[PDB]
Amino acid sequence: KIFQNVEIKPFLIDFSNLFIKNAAKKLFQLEEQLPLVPVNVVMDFKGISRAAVHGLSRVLQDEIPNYMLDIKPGGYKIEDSTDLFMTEQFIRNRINFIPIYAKNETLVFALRSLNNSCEVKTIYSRDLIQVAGPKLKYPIFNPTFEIGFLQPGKSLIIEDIYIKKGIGRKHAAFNLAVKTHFSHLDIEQYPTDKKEYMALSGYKQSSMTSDPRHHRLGLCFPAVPLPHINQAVRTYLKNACRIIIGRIQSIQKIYENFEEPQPELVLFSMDEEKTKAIITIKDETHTIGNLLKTYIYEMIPDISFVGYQCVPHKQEMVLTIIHKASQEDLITLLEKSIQNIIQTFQILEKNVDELIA
Amino acid sequence: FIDRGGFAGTFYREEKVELESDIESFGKPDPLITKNLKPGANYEKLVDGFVPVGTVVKKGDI
Amino acid sequence: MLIPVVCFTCGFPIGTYAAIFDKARTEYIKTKMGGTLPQNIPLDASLQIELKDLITALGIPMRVCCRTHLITTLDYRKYY
Amino acid sequence: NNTTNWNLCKACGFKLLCPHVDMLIQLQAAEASYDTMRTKLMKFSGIN
Ligand SMILES: [Zn+2]
Ligand SMILES: [Zn+2]
Repeated sequence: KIFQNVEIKPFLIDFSNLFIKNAAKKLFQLEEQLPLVPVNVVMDFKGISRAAVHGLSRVLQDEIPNYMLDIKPGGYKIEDSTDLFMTEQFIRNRINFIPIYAKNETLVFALRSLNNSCEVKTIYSRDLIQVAGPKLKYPIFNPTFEIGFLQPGKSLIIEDIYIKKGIGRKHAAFNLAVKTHFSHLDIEQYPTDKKEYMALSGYKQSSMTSDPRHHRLGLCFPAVPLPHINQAVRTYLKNACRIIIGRIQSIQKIYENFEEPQPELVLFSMDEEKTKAIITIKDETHTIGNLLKTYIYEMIPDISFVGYQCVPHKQEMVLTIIHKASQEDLITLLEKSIQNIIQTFQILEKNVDELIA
Repeated sequence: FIDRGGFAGTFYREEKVELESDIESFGKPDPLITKNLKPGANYEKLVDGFVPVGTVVKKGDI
Repeated sequence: MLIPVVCFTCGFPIGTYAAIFDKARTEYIKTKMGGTLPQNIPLDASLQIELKDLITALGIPMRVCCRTHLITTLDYRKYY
Repeated sequence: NNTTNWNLCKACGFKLLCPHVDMLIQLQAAEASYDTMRTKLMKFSGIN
């Protein structure tokens, strides 16, 4: 039971405050909770390396597929948008970063704002009319966003607002989870309020020596429907697992083809019966490399060398493994480590399904 | 922070071209009459002598 | 030109509680303003305007970046 | 072989001389200035 003791708490508006109550009620006629609210999820992991937990966190942050709202080329109608201040760049930057919880990539919206008044009129996100796709039985974004504002006698017409899929690493608009907590529960901590310890991190063991295996990770999701929170968060967690497994399985297709000359795997036979394996994979991050290094190191305690160098200006991860075995034995150990990673994340899948009811 | 609009904005440049009275004119040239057209240019984006507002002009475009 | 939709640092959905945070704040200032011209508010030398509880009631967490960007962001509508 | 393709050698069969080279040689032997040579070799202009 690797993953236990998860707790989920939404972020809700306190209507006991008179100022917030009056402002919301006179702006949006809002008297109860919004359709989509942020959710903070705190998770406890036991008997698992911090490499795996941090990789799961990274994937949930900016390596999981996610949906945003984007404007197709030519959507911003210059013929009708007479406003001089709401430029295409500003408005599309506003639209891209609205957190959405979409069901399909078919929905297409439109924003048609006309200002017949003598005062600046604020364009909110409730003015996004769905023009294509099946009719929504539940909103996919909050209606309280401020898309823009129009000067008197101006207009803003935007068509072909569609749902675009991508990973958060390439563009920040696909980021999913925001970090709220990360700690190790199996390492003692100093009281850092004292002036003797305020210059230190707090943990009683140095990171150069410690190997924690009992962690607490808390992440916040920006947009989750109220009546299905446990259905959404669970899905997110499960999604992350598959992604990692998928990426790991890619490396599992490299080691299987070590007999044929493969560009992403290079094998040398060094002196003193030593063998060397270099795995160069493009567009990989520290997640996969760190997981590979940690699990190879666990599998081979007396390994000669292992490193996962991810280079920023080369956009690639190079894993170097030097070990005193033959090529076949090294490949067998690598496959065993990959299988260990796969089974660990399968157990994470099972625990996620078991915990969140 | 960059993608979200941190220190992000729009940068402007202007092109002010003048004419010689009754000698020159604004209009799209034609290959079979006009002389010494610029090598590797792109004259097809002109509309009545000026590129229309809203199109993306890159290097080599007239 | 407005309060950002998401926090520039982490990306928390600040914008969905932005507009309300604006308007409500005004009345709070009107409660604490006191015999003083509006444009002289940042020079009163006797004000104690705290917006901690307002942002807390909005549901926004106690993150430094999120509250910083919510409070400090200028609005183009209010200067033009 | 006026335009659009190479001149071919009847003696062997491979390419012999591009037409613009013939026109350039004629102009060079015909006291042609650079401008009068640049404009005349415009029907041989490359990719538009
Ligand atoms: Zn923030
Ligand atoms: Zn020949």
